[PDB]
Amino acid sequence: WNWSKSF
Amino acid sequence: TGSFNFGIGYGTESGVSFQAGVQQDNWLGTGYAVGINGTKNDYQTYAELSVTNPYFTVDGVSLGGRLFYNDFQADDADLSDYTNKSYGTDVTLGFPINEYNSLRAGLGYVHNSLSNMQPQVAMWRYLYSMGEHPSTSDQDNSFKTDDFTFNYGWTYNKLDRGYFPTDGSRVNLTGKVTIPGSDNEYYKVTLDTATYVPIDDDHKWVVLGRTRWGYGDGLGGKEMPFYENFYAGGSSTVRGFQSNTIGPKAVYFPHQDLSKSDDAVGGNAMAVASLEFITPTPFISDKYANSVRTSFFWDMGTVWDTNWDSSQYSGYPDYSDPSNIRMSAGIALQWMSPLGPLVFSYAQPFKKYDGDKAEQFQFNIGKTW
Ligand SMILES: [Mg+2]
Ligand SMILES: [Mg+2]
Repeated sequence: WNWSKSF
Repeated sequence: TGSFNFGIGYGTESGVSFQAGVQQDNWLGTGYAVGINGTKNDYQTYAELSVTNPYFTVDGVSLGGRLFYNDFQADDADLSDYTNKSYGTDVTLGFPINEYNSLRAGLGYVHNSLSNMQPQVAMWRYLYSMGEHPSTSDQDNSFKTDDFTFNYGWTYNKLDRGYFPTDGSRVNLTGKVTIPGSDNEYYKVTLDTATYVPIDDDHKWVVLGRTRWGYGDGLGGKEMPFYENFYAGGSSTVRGFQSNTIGPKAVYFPHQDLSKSDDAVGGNAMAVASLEFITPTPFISDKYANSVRTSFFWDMGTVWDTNWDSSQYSGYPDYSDPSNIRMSAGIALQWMSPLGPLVFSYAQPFKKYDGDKAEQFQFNIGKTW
């Protein structure tokens, strides 16, 4: 699993 | 402007893995992407500062920078025990040639610090070629090297699709060699090829041909360092075999006449090949073929040690022999799952040799996509 969060 | 990410995965070879990164997309207007990434599995911890620019020149020449730290525990990767802590840097330029070809060239520095080496013949042969003479009856040792490398690479990619390909070929050739002034003196070449041949119009039945080759040797009396060895066996090379079991086994010196073992050490030469019949997945609609894939495969491979001194160890296998080809057959299953890219295989090692270890069921959940 990979969670990606643009800031 | 920026992003960050976190990953959790699992492998039969690697155990539970973790990934984390943070990237600033444009640093004070330079056009360079600066980032920090880290990963950890049962036998490896790795961290780096990345600097990248897809348009170093307006033509599309890319730059790629690295400042890294790496911690490798060889026993947790099912090899004869040792520890290698290293750090260094790399600069790499990427030159696109056409849509399907790229070249890359770069300079590398790496510091390697080896400790906790369990005395065995092949590892000690390399140490002796380097002027190292640690006791053979003792695991408290230390060898530190500084190396500068020239790196080159070539990638051919004409896969119709990045994920679950149905047509085309992919070739990746990497080379590296030490620049005089390094402690080590050696070169290393890797070759990976994948070819997908669809047999039906709708591309639901495909034939996949995979090969993987590796060869390195020392220069001027040195040998290639064993922590650059090739390995084979596991979920991504020869399925049905325990990770890295294929190839030479450690011949241990007595602690305080030698002991044949089944602990893999890898080697400086390697050849792996696979033939795989991709087909539709039973009980599943082919609308999901872009996300689900079944395949039957025939895997084969060998690893060997070209400098095994058979003269001096007649009573033991000649590990320079490249002809002991391991083979397996089995079935694989891949799925873009909610938990991430997923691969389950069952395979039977039907040609194996003295000391090889089996791992019929193998499972992997990726942590990068
Ligand atoms: Mg241990
Ligand atoms: Mg054992």
